[PDB]
Amino acid sequence: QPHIGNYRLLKTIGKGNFAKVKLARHILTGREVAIKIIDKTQLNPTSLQKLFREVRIMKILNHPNIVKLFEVIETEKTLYLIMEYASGGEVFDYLVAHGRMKEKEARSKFRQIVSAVQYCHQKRIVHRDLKAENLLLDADMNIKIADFGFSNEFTVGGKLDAFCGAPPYAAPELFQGKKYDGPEVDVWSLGVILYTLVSGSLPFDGQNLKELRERVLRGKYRIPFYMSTDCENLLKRFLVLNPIKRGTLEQIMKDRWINAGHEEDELKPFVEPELDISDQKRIDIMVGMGYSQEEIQESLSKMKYDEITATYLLLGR
Amino acid sequence: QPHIGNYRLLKTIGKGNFAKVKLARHILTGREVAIKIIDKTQLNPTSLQKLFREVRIMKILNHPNIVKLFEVIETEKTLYLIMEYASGGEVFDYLVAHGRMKEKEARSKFRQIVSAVQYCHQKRIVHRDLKAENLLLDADMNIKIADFGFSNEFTVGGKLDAFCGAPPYAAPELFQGKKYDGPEVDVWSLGVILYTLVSGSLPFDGQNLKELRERVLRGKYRIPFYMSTDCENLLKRFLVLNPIKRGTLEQIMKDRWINAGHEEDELKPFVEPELDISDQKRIDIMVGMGYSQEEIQESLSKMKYDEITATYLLLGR
Repeated sequence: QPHIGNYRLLKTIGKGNFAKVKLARHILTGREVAIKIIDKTQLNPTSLQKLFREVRIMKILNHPNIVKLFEVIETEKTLYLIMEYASGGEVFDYLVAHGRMKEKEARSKFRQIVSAVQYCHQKRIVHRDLKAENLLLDADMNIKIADFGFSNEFTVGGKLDAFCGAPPYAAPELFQGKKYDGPEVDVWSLGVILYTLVSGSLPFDGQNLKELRERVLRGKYRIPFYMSTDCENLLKRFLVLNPIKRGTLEQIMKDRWINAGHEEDELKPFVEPELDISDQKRIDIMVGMGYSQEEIQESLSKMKYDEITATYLLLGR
Repeated sequence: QPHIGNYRLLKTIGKGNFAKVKLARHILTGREVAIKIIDKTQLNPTSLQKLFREVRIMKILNHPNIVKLFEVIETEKTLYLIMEYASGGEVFDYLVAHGRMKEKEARSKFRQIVSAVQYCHQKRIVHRDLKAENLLLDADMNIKIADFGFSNEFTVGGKLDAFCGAPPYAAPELFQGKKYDGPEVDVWSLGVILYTLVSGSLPFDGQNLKELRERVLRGKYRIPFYMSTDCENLLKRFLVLNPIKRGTLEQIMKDRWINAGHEEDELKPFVEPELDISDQKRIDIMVGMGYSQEEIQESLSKMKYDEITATYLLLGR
């Protein structure tokens, strides 16, 4: 237990029903990572297949504002997912500690959040369960979205995180008896998030579910005097009771407030860079570590998420 | 060492936003009690009125399976509510620790739960917010319903945890956008509770709000092989999606399973007996302690909830 694969395991930073998360250090590059450790012997067949599908989703989410998977290590009883470590905690906890962000700083965070979520939506991944645990900060105050489209069953907080933390962010369709599944649901949640960044508090709240419900269905929220008119007008594009009338993220990216100070740099859909698996400076380093040319090209081209692809990625950070 | 009125204060057992709960011992009788301590100076005028309304509610609920108020002490700054202490913890935690109850045991607790809740409803007190914390066990495994009809504002809960434990017991009308204020809501929650007593498990679960909401709206739940036909039939009378068709408590009390083994003893609405405030044996002990008959007769006959009425009640326990 002091090591797994090419990682020295350090402090346990969370423990849940079916998973633990440890901080760790990659031995070959010296980088810090977070390792999620899932006990497979405690999962039935359905839960086991959900896990693997979700691992496949983590492999295809590659965006500077979404927690990146670096490596998978699997044994008959345990699954280890070696992940990017975001050391800055939850955005909402930051807001409770430091109060509201001025509009300039809220804008630089909200541009990152809209880009990351739109990017998921474009690949047909919708979360429908946004809560404070999903929005993290790294050491440089960049947004890192965690566990997006990744079941609570495999998290440290488990179901309780959703029941305790999801209602304030739930779209009004949750209490209207019909579907709850398209991207429009996450668009409502992102309006709630914008409101928290600019005010430091929740637009809808109550002492019990019935009261929270009332406020969410009514759709009315306080606009403080310090909030610009342009921010107020953006909130109106997210917080619409009729999901059909709600704005889409690709449209909302053209909003005046969103692009203030970005006259020459308008927000638009993220486009993945072409993945460079042929950087010779890093390949030469890996050859120096004892991998062969041929092993490196095979693990990179088949994108194996093994010792090699992780070392290549971590050498690039 | 520390005391308030006739009570030696022992350990702190709950720490909430506006309220603390301490175990205490009544020094004249040696009986243990739980004291809710509310600091008035942190409340504004309206919630202060709320608190007092809620004290007036505790004063008229007198049922053997509802936490009883013994005394009120009030200073300039602080309100002390001296309450019955239920030392056996929450029923859901007992089921988690010990597994399901056999039908005969489940039936004895459920008859207590149904009698207590129908009694509240008759006095027009509806909770609509049932959670595991509401159902406690005393040292003899009798049910003690706590905080029923009272705001989460004054419970230990803890501020931001108000939504944690409600969704699994919530009636489907919450998610359909329908009125959520009548006794029918608590009837659905008592079906959830029956199911937990006999199976050890919740009937509707999910890993997030969306999945839980979808099980609740669909209304279907697993019947384990060991559950009797009569228990399954009783469940069908509570877990009815349509709140008008849903059975009422007065009708349900007549059910075959509720009454098995109670031939000469059909469950029916609680009738509070006349309080015997004329027990000369207790009156004599109290005169010995320093009280006078005359003043004893005054506090009891006017039910003042002062040190006399508490001592008289505690002596009968």
